[PDB]
Amino acid sequence: ADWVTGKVTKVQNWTDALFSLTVHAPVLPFTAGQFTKLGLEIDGERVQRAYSYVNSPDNPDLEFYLVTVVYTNDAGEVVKGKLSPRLAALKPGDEVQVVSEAAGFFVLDEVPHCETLWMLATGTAIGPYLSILRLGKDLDRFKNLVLVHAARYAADLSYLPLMQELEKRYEGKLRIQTVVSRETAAGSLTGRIPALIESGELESTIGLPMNKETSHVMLCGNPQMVRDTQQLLKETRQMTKHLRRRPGHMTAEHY
Ligand SMILES: Cc1cc2nc3c(=O)[nH]c(=O)nc-3n(C[C@H](O)[C@H](O)[C@H](O)COP(=O)(O)OP(=O)(O)OC[C@H]3O[C@@H](n4cnc5c(N)ncnc54)[C@H](O)[C@@H]3O)c2cc1C
Ligand SMILES: NC(=O)c1ccc[n+]([C@@H]2O[C@H](COP(=O)([O-])OP(=O)(O)OC[C@H]3O[C@@H](n4cnc5c(N)ncnc54)[C@H](OP(=O)(O)O)[C@@H]3O)[C@@H](O)[C@H]2O)c1
Ligand SMILES: [Zn+2]
Ligand SMILES: [Zn+2]
Ligand SMILES: [Zn+2]
Ligand SMILES: [Zn+2]
Ligand SMILES: [Zn+2]
Ligand SMILES: [Zn+2]
Repeated sequence: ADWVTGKVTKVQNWTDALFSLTVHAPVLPFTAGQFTKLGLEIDGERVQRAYSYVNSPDNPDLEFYLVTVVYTNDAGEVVKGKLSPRLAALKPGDEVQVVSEAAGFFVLDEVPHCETLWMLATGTAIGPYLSILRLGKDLDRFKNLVLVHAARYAADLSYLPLMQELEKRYEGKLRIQTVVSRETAAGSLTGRIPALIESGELESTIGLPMNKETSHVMLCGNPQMVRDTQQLLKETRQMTKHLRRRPGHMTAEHY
């Protein structure tokens, strides 16, 4: 891993907690769905975390979709994460450290032939799919594309305008769906992805089945969502985890 100096060119504050950074950095070409590392000097030490590219690999304007992390530590204190709020405080012109070579296997080349490719994401994890769909390479292999974005509230569906523009571009091949867990909102299904798969509601709304005979499922995001969806698909649909030596029906990347 080689660190290069990047320059923030744009900061888009979708909500109080959700933001996308546009960066100029001399990174190497990458495969859509891959991630790199962003770094900032905090108390004299470089602090680094992984962030997925949201931009098509053919676009030199690097885009990152992030959330300022908040958690309850072991002492019972409610605290912010180390790097995310520092990334949220960057302004155009500010420097950010970027790893030149991308990493990751959450890519189309790892996806076998299928009728329907399901792209399921929570929160900021819609990013890799947007990189894949914007580029449009190798989607000819799949008859149907389903992009599902789950978040807590409708206001958190930051890329809904891009999803709508991608739906128009794909002329019916791409089906889009938003999911909201903490409210009811017009145009969105209410709940969590595993429960909506199990109840048959997601498939009924989309108009396509999710089964081992026709589908490949990509999972990105919340580690509990990834773990719960993989357990449901294995237990109830006999869909196996795709691992380095054992191919399968599910490709996962937790954040
Ligand atoms: C391959 C990969 C790709 C990723 N891509 C992105 C991306 O594109 N966009 C993005 O926003 N994040 C992404 N992440 C997460 C990212 O790398 C950071 O973990 C995140 O920004 C928090 O780092 P931090 O320094 O702010 O928090 P830290 O100081 O590291 O605190 C993390 C603590 O809070 C918990 N935690 C971490 N994330 C969350 C969360 N989202 N919700 C609740 N608790 C959490 C951890 O379990 C840990 O206990 C990705 C992670 C991986 C593994
Ligand atoms: N400061 C703020 O106002 C603010 C706002 C948003 C986020 N944050 C911080 O950002 C972080 C994560 O935020 P996020 O909302 O982007 O991502 P997230 O917590 O992963 O939630 C995204 C979606 O995933 C769902 N989910 C959670 N566990 C699941 C499981 N086991 N199975 C299926 N779906 C599951 C959530 O449902 P549920 O509704 O059931 O959780 C929600 O619909 C946290 O650190 C949070 O505290 C802060
Ligand atoms: Zn520049
Ligand atoms: Zn540019
Ligand atoms: Zn702990
Ligand atoms: Zn190298
Ligand atoms: Zn076919
Ligand atoms: Zn081709």
